[PDB]
Amino acid sequence: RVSDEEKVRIAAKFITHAPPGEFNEVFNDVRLLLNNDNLLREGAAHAFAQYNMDQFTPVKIEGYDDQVLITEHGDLGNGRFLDPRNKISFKFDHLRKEASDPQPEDTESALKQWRDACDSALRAYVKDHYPNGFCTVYGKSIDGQQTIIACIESHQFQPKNFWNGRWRSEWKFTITPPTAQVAAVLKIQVHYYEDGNVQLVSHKDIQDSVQVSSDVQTAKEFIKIIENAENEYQTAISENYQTMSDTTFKALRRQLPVTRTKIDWNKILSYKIGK
Amino acid sequence: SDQQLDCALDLMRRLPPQQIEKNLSDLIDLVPSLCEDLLSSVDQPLKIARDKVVGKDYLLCDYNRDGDSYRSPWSNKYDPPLEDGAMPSARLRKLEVEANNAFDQYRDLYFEGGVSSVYLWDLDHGFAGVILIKKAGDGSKKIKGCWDSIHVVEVQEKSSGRTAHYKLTSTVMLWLQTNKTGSGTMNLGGSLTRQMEKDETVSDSSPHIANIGRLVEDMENKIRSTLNEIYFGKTKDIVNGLRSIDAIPDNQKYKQLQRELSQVLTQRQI
Repeated sequence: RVSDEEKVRIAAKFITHAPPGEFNEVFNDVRLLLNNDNLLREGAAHAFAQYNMDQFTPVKIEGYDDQVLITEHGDLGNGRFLDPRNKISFKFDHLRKEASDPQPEDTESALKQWRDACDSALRAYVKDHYPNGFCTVYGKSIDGQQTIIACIESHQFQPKNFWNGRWRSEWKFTITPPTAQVAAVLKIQVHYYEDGNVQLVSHKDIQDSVQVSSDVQTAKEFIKIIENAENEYQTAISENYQTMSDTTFKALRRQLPVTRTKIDWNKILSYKIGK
Repeated sequence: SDQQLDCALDLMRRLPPQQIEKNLSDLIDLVPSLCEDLLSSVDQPLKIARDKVVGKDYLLCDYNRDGDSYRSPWSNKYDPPLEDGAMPSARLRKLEVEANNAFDQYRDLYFEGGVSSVYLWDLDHGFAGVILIKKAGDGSKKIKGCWDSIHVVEVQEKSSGRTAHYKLTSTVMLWLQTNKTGSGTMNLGGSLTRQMEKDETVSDSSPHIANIGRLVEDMENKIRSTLNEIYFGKTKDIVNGLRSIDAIPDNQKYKQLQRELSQVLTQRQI
């Protein structure tokens, strides 16, 4: 018998896997399917948090002009997140759209030097390539090693026309002078659902070895790595679209029969070699 | 629980179609009483089975299933073996054989390969059937593709007339995938559904199969066009709206304008 614990985990998986801009619909579906609000509240908060986090949910703090990215890296752990740019503390309410009642966050200021350079250096990259994009660079110490984590998010939601899309890119820069190592993952998800369910799910994992110089210098070196890698990724995607449409798709079903005219069903229902 | 089924269908219309199998199973775990209703209303990637006695593949769906076994359209036998599995009447079975043969030709003419399967069943004042077609592309190419056709037709026979009412609900599932260096893993898949109803004359020159065939053909030709548009047209455009390779000539106007319109509500609200 499927225990209530198993049903809760199932409900949680569905909820955290909602496509971009459709969280509520999926949540309401699961809620009515689970049909047990007591069980639903067991993992709700955790579900909401995980979703917004892996979705790089762009949020606007009470009044900073702050579009900041909700990610794990910014998860304080107490129910609050970090805004490395404006550098405050903000409590994110998961149900409601807003996240308010901030707290100043005087920093460690150790890796911040790099952090602050990359951040607004990337902030330029984003404004140049993402129509409705936002970025958040994290300066942090990961078990001794210093790392810069730049997160980029971009989306377009048009539910009235039955479609939504979102871009997510995460670059981990681990410094080990003279030359450092790079690790990233690019992600794209598109959903079209008017009388159907079509989705583009794609992601690319990349690892690079980069030479580390100055502060404003290594930064521009990075924004360059990213720019080239993401342009290459996007390029490979438009190409794939081209082949799928002019080669793969046509190899599946013809537009017209080999006979080159619509089918003569009376002929199919009788016409024989002999018996 | 009808809202539940409705909610179950809405959910499958949103979760990644790439995992329909795992998700449908979980969905059933969550609501075991809806198992039968979901297995019949939720379209899933078509599975191939081998008819050993005839040496021919056939497709699996809820409509040729009885318990944990499926009926082959070739040998009219269940696999795994069953004792008293549901079978169409001898007279419907004959029409079923003929429908399979007609659609085999239809499949070869439009898909030049792949597999097809037709299963029929009697209704109170008519009959119904499902036409299944699966076609997978060149397994040697960088990009993999698969087309799944799922046509369910209901035929309402008229007492007087030999004119019948046909209701066709069709779904084409199109799956495209590639594992190339430059793109990593790219999966473009899912399906589109269309429905059609028509009153039609039934005669010796235009029997049931011909009418169903014409409807299926028109339906698939229309869905093929829509698929091309949505998959390679619309999702691509959404993708180009998320990012642009060329620097987007920054626009101050829109931001300046938005500032103006926003303060109107802010300096208007409280």
